[PDB]
Amino acid sequence: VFKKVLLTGTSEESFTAAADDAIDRAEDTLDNVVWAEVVDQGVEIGAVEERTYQTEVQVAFELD
Amino acid sequence: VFKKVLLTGTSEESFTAAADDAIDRAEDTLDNVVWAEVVDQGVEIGAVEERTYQTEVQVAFELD
Amino acid sequence: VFKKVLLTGTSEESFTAAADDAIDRAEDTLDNVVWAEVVDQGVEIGAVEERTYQTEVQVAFELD
Amino acid sequence: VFKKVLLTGTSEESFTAAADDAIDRAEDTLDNVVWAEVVDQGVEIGAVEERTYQTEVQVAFELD
Amino acid sequence: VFKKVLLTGTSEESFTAAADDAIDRAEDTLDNVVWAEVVDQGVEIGAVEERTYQTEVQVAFELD
Amino acid sequence: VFKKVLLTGTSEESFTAAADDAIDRAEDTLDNVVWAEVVDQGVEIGAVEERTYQTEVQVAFELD
Amino acid sequence: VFKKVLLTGTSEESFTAAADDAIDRAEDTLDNVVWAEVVDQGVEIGAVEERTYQTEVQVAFELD
Amino acid sequence: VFKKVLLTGTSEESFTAAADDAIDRAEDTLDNVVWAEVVDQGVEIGAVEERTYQTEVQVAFELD
Amino acid sequence: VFKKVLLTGTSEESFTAAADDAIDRAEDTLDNVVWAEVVDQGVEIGAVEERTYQTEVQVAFELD
Amino acid sequence: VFKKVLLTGTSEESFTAAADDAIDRAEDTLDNVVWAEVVDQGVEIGAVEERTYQTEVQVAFELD
Amino acid sequence: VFKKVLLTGTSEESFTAAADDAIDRAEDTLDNVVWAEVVDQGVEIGAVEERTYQTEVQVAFELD
Amino acid sequence: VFKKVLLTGTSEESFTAAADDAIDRAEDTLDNVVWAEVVDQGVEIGAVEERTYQTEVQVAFELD
Ligand SMILES: Cc1cc2nc3[nH]c(=O)[nH]c(=O)c3nc2cc1C
Ligand SMILES: Cc1cc2nc3[nH]c(=O)[nH]c(=O)c3nc2cc1C
Ligand SMILES: Cc1cc2nc3[nH]c(=O)[nH]c(=O)c3nc2cc1C
Ligand SMILES: Cc1cc2nc3[nH]c(=O)[nH]c(=O)c3nc2cc1C
Ligand SMILES: Cc1cc2nc3[nH]c(=O)[nH]c(=O)c3nc2cc1C
Ligand SMILES: Cc1cc2nc3[nH]c(=O)[nH]c(=O)c3nc2cc1C
Ligand SMILES: Cc1cc2nc3[nH]c(=O)[nH]c(=O)c3nc2cc1C
Ligand SMILES: Cc1cc2nc3[nH]c(=O)[nH]c(=O)c3nc2cc1C
Ligand SMILES: Cc1cc2nc3[nH]c(=O)[nH]c(=O)c3nc2cc1C
Ligand SMILES: Cc1cc2nc3[nH]c(=O)[nH]c(=O)c3nc2cc1C
Ligand SMILES: Cc1cc2nc3[nH]c(=O)[nH]c(=O)c3nc2cc1C
Ligand SMILES: Cc1cc2nc3[nH]c(=O)[nH]c(=O)c3nc2cc1C
Ligand SMILES: [Cl-]
Ligand SMILES: [Cl-]
Ligand SMILES: [Cl-]
Ligand SMILES: [Cl-]
Ligand SMILES: [Mg+2]
Ligand SMILES: [Mg+2]
Ligand SMILES: [Mg+2]
Ligand SMILES: [Mg+2]
Ligand SMILES: [Mg+2]
Ligand SMILES: [Mg+2]
Ligand SMILES: [Mg+2]
Ligand SMILES: [Mg+2]
Ligand SMILES: [Mg+2]
Ligand SMILES: [Mg+2]
Ligand SMILES: [Mg+2]
Ligand SMILES: [Mg+2]
Ligand SMILES: [Mg+2]
Ligand SMILES: [Mg+2]
Ligand SMILES: [Mg+2]
Ligand SMILES: [Mg+2]
Ligand SMILES: [Mg+2]
Ligand SMILES: [Mg+2]
Ligand SMILES: [Mg+2]
Ligand SMILES: [Mg+2]
Ligand SMILES: [Mg+2]
Ligand SMILES: [Mg+2]
Ligand SMILES: [Mg+2]
Ligand SMILES: [Mg+2]
Ligand SMILES: [Mg+2]
Ligand SMILES: [Mg+2]
Ligand SMILES: [Mg+2]
Ligand SMILES: [Mg+2]
Ligand SMILES: [Mg+2]
Ligand SMILES: [Mg+2]
Ligand code: NA
Ligand code: NA
Ligand code: NA
Ligand code: NA
Repeated sequence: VFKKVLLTGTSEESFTAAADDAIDRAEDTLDNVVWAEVVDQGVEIGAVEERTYQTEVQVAFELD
Repeated sequence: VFKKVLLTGTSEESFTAAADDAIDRAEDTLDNVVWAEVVDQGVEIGAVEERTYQTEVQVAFELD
Repeated sequence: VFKKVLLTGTSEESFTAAADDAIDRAEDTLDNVVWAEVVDQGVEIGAVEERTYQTEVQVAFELD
Repeated sequence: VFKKVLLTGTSEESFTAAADDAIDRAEDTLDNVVWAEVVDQGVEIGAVEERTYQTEVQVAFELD
Repeated sequence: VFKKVLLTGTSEESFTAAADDAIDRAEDTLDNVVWAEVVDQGVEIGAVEERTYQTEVQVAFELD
Repeated sequence: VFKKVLLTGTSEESFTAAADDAIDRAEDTLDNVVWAEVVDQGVEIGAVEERTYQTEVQVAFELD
Repeated sequence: VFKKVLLTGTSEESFTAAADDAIDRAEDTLDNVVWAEVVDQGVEIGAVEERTYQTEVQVAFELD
Repeated sequence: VFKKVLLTGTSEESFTAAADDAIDRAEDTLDNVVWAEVVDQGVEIGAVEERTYQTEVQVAFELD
Repeated sequence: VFKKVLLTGTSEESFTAAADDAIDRAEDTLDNVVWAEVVDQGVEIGAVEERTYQTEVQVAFELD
Repeated sequence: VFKKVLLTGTSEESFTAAADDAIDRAEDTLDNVVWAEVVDQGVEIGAVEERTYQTEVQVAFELD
Repeated sequence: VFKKVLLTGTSEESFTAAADDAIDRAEDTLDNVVWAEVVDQGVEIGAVEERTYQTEVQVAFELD
Repeated sequence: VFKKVLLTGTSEESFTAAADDAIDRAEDTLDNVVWAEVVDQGVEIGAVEERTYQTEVQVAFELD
C-alpha cells in the first residue's frame, strides 16, 4: 500500500529546488519514499524578501 | 515547508461555519495553521435530523 | 440505486440559502432525497433588482 | 461582447460577503456588471487577526 | 469532522480488490472509517512479476 | 437526440457489478439505452453491513 | 429554481446545428428554456453514412 | 510577454462567428493580438429574440 | 481495441471544418476510423494571413 | 524517455479485464511496456449483443 | 480585494526564469504584486531560434 | 494538420532539462516539431540512484 502526503516545498532559486525541499522533508520523517507528483507551482512575492518559488507535491511512500 | 490535511467540517447553519468547523479542529491539534482552500461543499440530508452543510478544506500548516 | 437531478437554487441572502432553495424544490417533488453536492456558485446581477446568489447542486435521491 | 475580470473579495464574516466585496469593487469601477461566477474560495488565517474568508469570482460586464 | 487519507491499494486480481487493499489498511490503523472515493486507477507492469492493479482512494474517517 | 440520466449503482461485489446495477435500472424504465460513461466510483463503509461498491454512470438513451 | 437536462444533439452539418438540435428537442417538451451550456462535442463516423457532428449541452429551464 | 483577456463574443449565427465577435473587439482596442483559446461555449435563449450563440475566448496579445 | 491519435485540424472557415480537416487526415492514413472527440478549439491570428480556426480531436480507430 | 499510447480495451466481463485487453495489445506490438494509467471507463450497450465494458488507458513504454 | 492578470513569461533558459519574466512585467506596471500561480507551461520551438520556455501565471495584486 | 505525441522526458538536473529530454527525442525522429505543452511533472525516487525529475509533454509536429 502507498500513502501520499501533500507538501509544499519552497526555494529562492527554482521550481525544481522547491520540489526537492518538500521531498527532503518527507525523507527526513518517512521511510520508503518512492515518488512525488507535482500538483501546483507558485511564487510568493509580497510578504517575503526575495521571490520564493513554491512547488506543491504529493509525496508517495510505501507503507510498512 | 507547508503540509495540508484534508478535512470536512460540518454545520447545521452554513457553508462558512462548516469551513470554520474544520479549521477549528486543525487548530486544536496543529501548530502554525496558515490558510485553508475550499475543495468541495455538500449537504447531508437523509441520515441526519436537520440538513447538515459540509465544507471540505485543505488546511495548510507550516512545518517545524 | 441513486439518481441525481441538477438544480440551481436562488436566494437574495446567501450561497447556503440558495442551496436550500434547490433542495427544498427537490424535496417537494421527490421522495428519499439523501444528499446534495455543490457543483457551482454564482451571482446574477444585471437583470434582477437585488443581487441574487445562486448555488447549483446535484441532488441525490434513492430510487424506489 | 462581455469581458470578465478575476477578483478575490474578502470578508471577516462569510463566503457570500466575500463575493459581495469583489462585486462591489467591480461595480465601483465598471459599468454594466451583469453576473459573477465563483471560481475558488479559501480562508486566510496566519497573517490576519481574525480569519478572513475569501471568494474569488470572474465578474462579467457588458462592453460599450 | 471527517479526515481523509490518500492511499493506493494494490492487487494482482482486480481494481475492486486493489481498493479493498487500501481500505483494509486504513481500517487496521484508523477508527471510524466511513467511506472511500476512488481518485485514480492504474496497472504496474515493468517492475513486478504479474501485472498489479492499483486503485488510489481518499479514505474518509470520522474524527474523535 | 440522446439524453443522459446520472445514476449511482451499488454492489457488494465489484465496481463492474455496481455499474451493471445502474444500467439495469435504466433499462427497466427507459427505452433505447445505448451506452454508459463512468463518472465516479466509491465504497460505502460506515452505514452498511458489508462494504458496498458504488459506480456512478451517465446512462445515455436515444430519444423517441 | 432552474433545472438542467443533459442532451446530445446531432447534425450532418455543424457543431452549432447539433446544439440547436438538442435545444429544439428541449423546447418541444419543456417550458421556460432559458440557456444551454456546451459540455462536449464529437463526431460519429463509423456507424453512420455521413459524418454526424454532435454537441452535448446542459439545457437549463426555469421551474414552475 | 503575452497577456490574455477573457472575452465572450456573441452571434445569432454560429459558435465560430461568436468567437470572431470577441476577437474583433480585442483587435479594435489592442495591438499585437496573436491567438485565442476557446474556454466555453453556450447559447442564450430566454431573454433574447433569436437564440444567441456565445463563445468565450482567452485572447492573447504580445505586450509592448 | 481502439486507439486514438491526437490531431489538430485547421480551417479558414469554421471550427466544424477544422475538425473535418483532422478527421480527413486520419482517414487518409488509417483504417477503421470510428469517432472523434473534440478536446480543444482555438484561433491562430498573428502569424497567418486570415484567421485560422483550429479544432483538436482525439480520433479513434479500431485496431486490426 | 517514456511514450504513451491511448488505447481502449474491451471485455464482456469487467473493467479490469478491459484494461488487460488494451495492455495485451500494447505488449503484442511494443517493447518495454512499463505501466498503464486509467483515463476513462464506459459500457457499450446498444450496438453489441452483450454489454461490453471498456477501459481506456494511457499505456507507457520506455523508448529504445 | 485582489485582482489577477493572466500573463505568459518567456525565457531561453528555464521555466522558473519564464515565470520571473511575467512577474517582472507585472511589477513594472502594477503596484502591490503579492503572489503568482502557475497555470500552464510550454516550449515554443518552430518559429524561434532557440527553444523558448514559457510559463503562464495568474499574477495577483492588491487593489488600492 | 498538427499531431501530438505524449512523451515523458527525464533529467537528474531539473524539470526544464527533463522537458528538453523529451523534445530532443521527438526532434530525433520527427520532422517539423513546432511546440510542446507540459501536462505533468514528477520525481522518481525509490528505484533510481539520484532523484530523477520527469516532465511529461505533448510534443506537437506539423504533418507533411
Ligand atoms: C504562492 C501563493 C500565495 C498565495 N497567497 C494568497 N493569499 C491570499 O490572501 N489569498 C490567496 O488566495 C492566496 N493564494 C496564493 C497562492 C499561491 C500559489
Ligand atoms: C454530503 C454528501 C453525502 C454523500 N453521501 C453519499 N452516500 C453514498 O452512498 N454514496 C455517495 O456517493 C455519497 N456522496 C455524498 C456526497 C456528499 C457531498
Ligand atoms: C449567475 C450567472 C449568470 C450568467 N449569465 C450569463 N449570461 C450570458 O449571456 N452568458 C453567460 O455565459 C452567462 N453566464 C452566467 C453565469 C452565472 C453563474
Ligand atoms: C487564502 C489562501 C492563502 C494562501 N496562502 C498561500 N501562501 C503561500 O505561501 N503559498 C500558497 O500556496 C498559498 N495559498 C493560499 C491559498 C489560499 C486560498
Ligand atoms: C501504476 C503506475 C506506475 C507509474 N510509474 C511511473 N514511473 C515513472 O518513472 N514515471 C511515471 O510518471 C510513472 N507513472 C506511473 C503511473 C501509474 C498509474
Ligand atoms: C460512497 C461515498 C459516501 C460518501 N458519504 C459521505 N457522507 C458525508 O457525510 N459527506 C460526504 O462528503 C460523503 N461523501 C461520500 C462519497 C462517497 C463516494
Ligand atoms: C461521437 C462519439 C462516439 C463514441 N463512440 C464510442 N464507442 C465506443 O465503443 N466507445 C467509446 O468510448 C465511444 N466514445 C465515443 C465518443 C464520441 C464523442
Ligand atoms: C449563455 C449562458 C447563460 C446563462 N445564464 C444564466 N443565468 C442565471 O441566472 N444563472 C446561470 O448560472 C446562468 N448561466 C448561463 C450560462 C450560459 C452559457
Ligand atoms: C491557436 C493557438 C496558438 C497558440 N500559440 C501560442 N504561442 C505561444 O508562443 N505560446 C502559447 O502558449 C500559444 N498557445 C496557443 C494556443 C492556441 C489555441
Ligand atoms: C462506451 C461509450 C460509447 C459511446 N457512444 C457514443 N455514441 C455517440 O453517438 N455519441 C457519443 O458521444 C458516444 N459516447 C460514448 C461513450 C462511451 C463511453
Ligand atoms: C508554446 C506553445 C505554442 C503553441 N502554438 C500553437 N500554434 C498553433 O497553431 N496552435 C496551437 O494550438 C498552439 N498551441 C501552442 C501551445 C504552446 C504551449
Ligand atoms: C515519477 C512518478 C512515479 C510513479 N510511480 C508509481 N508507481 C506505482 O506503483 N504506482 C503509481 O501510481 C506511480 N505513480 C508515479 C507517478 C510519478 C509522477
Ligand atoms: Cl489530497
Ligand atoms: Cl449532469
Ligand atoms: Cl482568467
Ligand atoms: Cl493523449
Ligand atoms: Mg539566491
Ligand atoms: Mg496551490
Ligand atoms: Mg500569504
Ligand atoms: Mg440551527
Ligand atoms: Mg466531496
Ligand atoms: Mg452516508
Ligand atoms: Mg433581503
Ligand atoms: Mg454554472
Ligand atoms: Mg441572463
Ligand atoms: Mg466580525
Ligand atoms: Mg485560489
Ligand atoms: Mg492471481
Ligand atoms: Mg495516480
Ligand atoms: Mg457477497
Ligand atoms: Mg461521487
Ligand atoms: Mg448535408
Ligand atoms: Mg461526450
Ligand atoms: Mg457507437
Ligand atoms: Mg440570422
Ligand atoms: Mg461560461
Ligand atoms: Mg475563406
Ligand atoms: Mg490546445
Ligand atoms: Mg461472458
Ligand atoms: Mg471516453
Ligand atoms: Mg542561453
Ligand atoms: Mg497554455
Ligand atoms: Mg505560433
Ligand atoms: Mg548531476
Ligand atoms: Mg503523470
Ligand atoms: Mg516505478
Ligand atoms: Na491529502
Ligand atoms: Na444530469
Ligand atoms: Na483573466
Ligand atoms: Na496521445
